Amino acid sequence: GIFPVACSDGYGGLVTTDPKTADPAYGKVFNPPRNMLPGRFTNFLDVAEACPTFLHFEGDVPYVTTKTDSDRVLAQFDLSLAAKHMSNTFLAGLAQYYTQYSGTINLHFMFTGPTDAKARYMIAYAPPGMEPPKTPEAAAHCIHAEWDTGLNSKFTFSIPYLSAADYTYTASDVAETTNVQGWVCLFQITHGKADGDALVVLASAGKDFELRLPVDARTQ
Amino acid sequence: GIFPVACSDGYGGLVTTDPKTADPAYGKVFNPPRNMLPGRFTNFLDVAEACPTFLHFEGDVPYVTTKTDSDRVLAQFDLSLAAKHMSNTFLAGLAQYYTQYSGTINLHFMFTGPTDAKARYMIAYAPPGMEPPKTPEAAAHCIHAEWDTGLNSKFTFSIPYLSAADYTYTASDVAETTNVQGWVCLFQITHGKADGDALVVLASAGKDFELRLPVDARTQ
Amino acid sequence: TTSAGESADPVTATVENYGGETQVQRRQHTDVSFILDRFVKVTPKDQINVLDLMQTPAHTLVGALLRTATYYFADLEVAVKHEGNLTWVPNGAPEAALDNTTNPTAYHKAPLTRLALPYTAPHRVLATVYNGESRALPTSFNYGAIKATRVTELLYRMKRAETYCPRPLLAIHPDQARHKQKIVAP
Amino acid sequence: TTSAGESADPVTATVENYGGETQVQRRQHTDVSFILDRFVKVTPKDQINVLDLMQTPAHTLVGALLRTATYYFADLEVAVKHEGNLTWVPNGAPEAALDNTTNPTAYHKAPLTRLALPYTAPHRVLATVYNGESRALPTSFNYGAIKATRVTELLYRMKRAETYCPRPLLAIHPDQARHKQKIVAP
Amino acid sequence: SGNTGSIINNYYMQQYQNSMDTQLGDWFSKLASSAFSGLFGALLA
Amino acid sequence: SGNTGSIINNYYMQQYQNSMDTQLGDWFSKLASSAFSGLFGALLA
Amino acid sequence: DRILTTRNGHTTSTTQSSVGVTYGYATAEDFVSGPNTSGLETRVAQAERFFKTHLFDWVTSDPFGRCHLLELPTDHKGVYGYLTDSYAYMRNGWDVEVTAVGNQFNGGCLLVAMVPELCSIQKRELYQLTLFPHQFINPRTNMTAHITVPFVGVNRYDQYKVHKPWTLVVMVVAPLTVNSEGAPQIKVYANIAPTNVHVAGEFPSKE
Repeated sequence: GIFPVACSDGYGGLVTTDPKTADPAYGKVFNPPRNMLPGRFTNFLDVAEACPTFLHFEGDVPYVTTKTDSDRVLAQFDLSLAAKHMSNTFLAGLAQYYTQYSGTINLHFMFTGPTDAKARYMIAYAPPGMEPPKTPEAAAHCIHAEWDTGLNSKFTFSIPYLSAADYTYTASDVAETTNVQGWVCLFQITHGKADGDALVVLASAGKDFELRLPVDARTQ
Repeated sequence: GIFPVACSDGYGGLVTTDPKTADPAYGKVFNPPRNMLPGRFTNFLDVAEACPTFLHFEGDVPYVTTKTDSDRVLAQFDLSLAAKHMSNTFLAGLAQYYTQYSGTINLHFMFTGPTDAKARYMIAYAPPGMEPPKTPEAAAHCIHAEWDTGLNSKFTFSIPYLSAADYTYTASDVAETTNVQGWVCLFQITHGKADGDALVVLASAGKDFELRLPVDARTQ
Repeated sequence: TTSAGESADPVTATVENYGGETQVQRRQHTDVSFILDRFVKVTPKDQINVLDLMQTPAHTLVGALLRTATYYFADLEVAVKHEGNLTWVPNGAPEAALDNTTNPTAYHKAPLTRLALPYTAPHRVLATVYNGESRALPTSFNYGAIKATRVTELLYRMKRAETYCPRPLLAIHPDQARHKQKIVAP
Repeated sequence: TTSAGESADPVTATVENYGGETQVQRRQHTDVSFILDRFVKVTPKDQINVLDLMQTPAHTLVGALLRTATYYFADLEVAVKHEGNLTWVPNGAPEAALDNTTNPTAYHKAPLTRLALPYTAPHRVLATVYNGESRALPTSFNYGAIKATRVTELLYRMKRAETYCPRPLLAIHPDQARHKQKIVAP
Repeated sequence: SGNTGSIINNYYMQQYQNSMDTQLGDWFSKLASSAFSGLFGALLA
Repeated sequence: SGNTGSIINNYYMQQYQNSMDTQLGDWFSKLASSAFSGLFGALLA
Repeated sequence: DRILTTRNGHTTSTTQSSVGVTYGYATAEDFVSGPNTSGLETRVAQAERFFKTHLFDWVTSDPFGRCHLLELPTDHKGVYGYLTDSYAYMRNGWDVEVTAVGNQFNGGCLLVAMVPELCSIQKRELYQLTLFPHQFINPRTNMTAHITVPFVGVNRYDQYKVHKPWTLVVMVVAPLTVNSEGAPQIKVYANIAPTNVHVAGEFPSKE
């Protein structure tokens, strides 16, 4: 008479993340109209790449001053969205919800010295599996690119994605300390009465940057 | 053999208000015929706007008498379907079942003095965010409209809908006392041997008045 | 918008009269068929329960709203929580029938029985009020009767409801200028 | 890729600039409608619970991620584990309503009730922040309120979510050069 | 139709679900729509 | 559409499932796509 | 030569360092006559015109983060101010122009952003301030930022007597340096103008 069915075991537990919709309760409501509202974003990575955000160097500042000493290294850090330098960027902030990532990270450097200061900077990228460079001469053998201060104050440089795997973890493991993704090093080739002038730096997603597999890992 | 199915958790509790129909019990009945019966209404707001109903002023009366003193204010009240003045209208009576409303409330004023009494009245609408007017001179700066007694005894005036939101609550909150929707004030510009004559008032829905989201809030 | 006062012709006056522009109305929520279609909790007699609609408390939504019509028509749909079997006898049936299981009895199942009932009264349309008597409404005006060893919860639901000649409906009468009840807040 | 510094025009610089070839992006997982559509566990009040979205803990995924929008819109969908019947009153309803069963009450069934709720707030779009007050967010910004004899577990889920004007979002601040948390390992 | 809302056609006949009506041989709406509007007045600018 | 994923058409109407939107009378994407690229430079080999 | 001459009503404001306007959020104001006002809204064009206001002195000792917030609309003595005191609901965009004229031998920079709904700001979140419609003012390059934003908010119209939907926020990102030839300080001013101002429902007179 009635259509037999087999109510199967192992199915239809509530699963916090399952696609199915729930059963309606109260009907026929019409929202107030909200078309052509301003400022909409439909993807966090569109917001991540349209809007670069500051890096955090020692003493808690977004810039890195020049130096009148034999040392040339302005900064140097693990390439890790978990990095301390990244820790205040929007991009790092968003990556903490996803377990792996891929693709290019941009890195914008804006010089902000007086019109009479001048400088050359360099930015190498040293892949993992060897100590990172301490000097520009050495780092010259990396994927570097090197610019100088002028009428155009900004300079953007993509950090290339290079890994034996197709994706790469967003977070560090407490066991691993040798840095699995390699380093970026920002040097200072020369400067001209530039001492005490700041080079503010900012970071965003590239065209091809992508995050994946969300996860709530406490993450405050 | 039989079609497997997953009996899911979180579904198919009885919900007091769910769309689904119940399972029949006893069949084939034919009602007595009831077409072309008189007086049918298919919508409470059609009945609300075809049929205006009295307001309740102090001493429990639907009219407001004229006054032979320096004071000019015939009445003044919060624009709230929860208002005391509205409390006996059909419109207020129906609004107590719905949590928010929108659109125009009409307000009909019928003069009922002797053929030799005459008067001008005014009706301003003061929006919220300032004290309501105490004098017609002041209220003249509101959305007022002003009429006088003649061969035509009635006068209708829509109270405009104006709010920063798209809908507005039907009920007052016990915290809020400053009146969120503003006031209506009925003045009395002049009168001519009209003293002791009544101006009976009634209120209905406009073309665009609408109630929404039903709720049983005790409401006796 | 002046008009003649005694006429009792409907006079709606739009805001256009002073500039301004009538908006769009949507009134689905105050449709009779819609608003009346919800479950309403009546307080049962322990065993035999006539299924009157007037048994609904006149303050409740479905209660007070059904009462605006002087004449109505609906199909019913009761959801009742009980012990033993529940047995519904049609309208105009001897009360002694409530014992014979052949009448649409429903065997017990957790945690409530929900069944739809046909309109079954010999009149074309029922009435919320009846001046045969100036309570005191013809015994014929009902949807039948249910009986169980113990009915505990019983809920009415009008389906297809039609309504005729509106009678007044009245809000709770405030003492202060605003009836200042405490609104749900975050 | 040099450019003018103050302009605040977007300047994306591809790896092509030094040889090299931009790859294929796929971004389905960081779509707003997608990422926000999960259940998030709020800690309930024993009985009356306003269904605010701000009640979500600002560290959690759905928590912190919803907070990047200054304005949002969603339909809700609560899954609540309770004793007695659960009763949801719309938005802007007297709290005294939470007692009348005619309001979308759901009768108890093991082991949780899951129901979808409509967006019902009188504003076009809600807000995660509101400078009417320099907590302290208009009481009107909510999805209604639920009540049971005892709610124990309560979980929100945004459906259809739309989001507007991104506000900052911020990672846990490390002390060592890498925030060296212990990654799942075989 | 009312406060029903499923796209699937109902399982039971119709005669077994509702009671079936019978023709033999609305107002307030008309009444509302018939409402006079605007002005008896000779309007001025 | 979101984080829904069934091929069968939904059982409930639509008005009973979601709230129905209403037209009256996106940005960051544009913004991202508008990003200038390559060089202000007069490039050399 | 990067000249740009704005005007609003009968005012103007040339600049020879423009770097160009940024439009935040939308490059055109959306629907204005909505259901919530019954068509009683009206544009008041005469309100749309510039007004000056001082912000702060950017002193060489200001560290990074030294931010200043200006909620809008502000105390305003002219027409737009009067509107606020004579209509209950209104909406308008802004059109902001912050100047910090130092000299080209000064160093360091300010960031200027229009942030919606800003009741004060956490320090750590200043690092991501470039999420809002912004612009830099770096003395070696420009002296002025210029930002235009639409009306935003939960409501078609606002009550400004109780809600200020935008804050202008000027922040120090790299500290000022006077060096040999730069200015000893820099004062920072704002030159703001409402845009597409509409109003609804007039209050009774002040009596």
